[PDB]
Amino acid sequence: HIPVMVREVIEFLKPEDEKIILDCTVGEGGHSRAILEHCPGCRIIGIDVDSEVLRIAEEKLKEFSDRVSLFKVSYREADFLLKTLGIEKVDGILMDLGVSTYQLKGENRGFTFEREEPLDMRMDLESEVTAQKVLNELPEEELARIIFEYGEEKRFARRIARKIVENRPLNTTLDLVKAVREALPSYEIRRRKRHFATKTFQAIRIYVNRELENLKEFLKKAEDLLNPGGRIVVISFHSLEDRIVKETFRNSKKLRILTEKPVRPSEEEIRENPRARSGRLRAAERI
Ligand SMILES: C[S@@+](CC[C@H](N)C(=O)[O-])C[C@H]1O[C@@H](n2cnc3c(N)ncnc32)[C@H](O)[C@@H]1O
Repeated sequence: HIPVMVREVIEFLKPEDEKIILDCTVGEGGHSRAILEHCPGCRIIGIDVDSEVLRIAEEKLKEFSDRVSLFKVSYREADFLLKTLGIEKVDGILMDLGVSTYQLKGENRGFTFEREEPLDMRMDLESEVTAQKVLNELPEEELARIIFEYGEEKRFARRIARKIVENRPLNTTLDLVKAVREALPSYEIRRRKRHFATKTFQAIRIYVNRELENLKEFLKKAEDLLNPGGRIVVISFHSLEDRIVKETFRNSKKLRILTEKPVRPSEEEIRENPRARSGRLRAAERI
């Protein structure tokens, strides 16, 4: 995986001198490595809920092991993790939402619709709920709500939910693709820019990982973890996600928005990492 919009992350996070940075979604360690290379005196507390990517990050960040520490914990519990480390506040907070390319291409958890894999989609394999259980057992009306809300399928959510039910029991990513294909007319599939199953897969993933609920709850209080002048930078890839960030930054009384308009990748930043496409970066400062 290649770090998305690393230049803008560094620009807004302002890692310098001996700042302490909380990387809420360390993943394979891409952004963290860039920060450590850019700032020799900084310290990073990196967290993720996926132990498999933390293994990757620990090896990738080897050369900086004395200045970065990794932990398996949800950012919703970052406040107490910091306390157990003797840290009350940090100078920077970074969040890169979504899925790591390794999670997409190498974990065999069915995050992707491109190859046949089990319907798992858990970022934390220790959690109980799987995409398979959700798809095979949730009431049809709830599936419709999820696809409409998290998938943003504003016209076909009910029909996609109906096809999922008609295709039960589902077992692989290809079974889900089949359900979505049967729900969308040929002209609609062709009309779309991204693969037609993209939104439905996203909706199930977000539900399984409580991605929007976690983000909303964390961002409400994130400001309390920042030292004066501290920076919080978030990269979203979902309109509903970006809206939550935008709104949270706006409604905060302790944060001064630094990006009225979302910072987007340059056509070139897109090449250096096609994952950057759909990426919207927002930043704010503790005042
Ligand atoms: C797009 S990836 C991060 C990529 C990373 N910035 C890089 O440069 O390698 C998003 C990450 O957030 C993690 N994640 C998801 N929910 C989380 C949560 N509640 N707390 C912490 N990490 C979480 C995922 O497991 C995934 O590793």
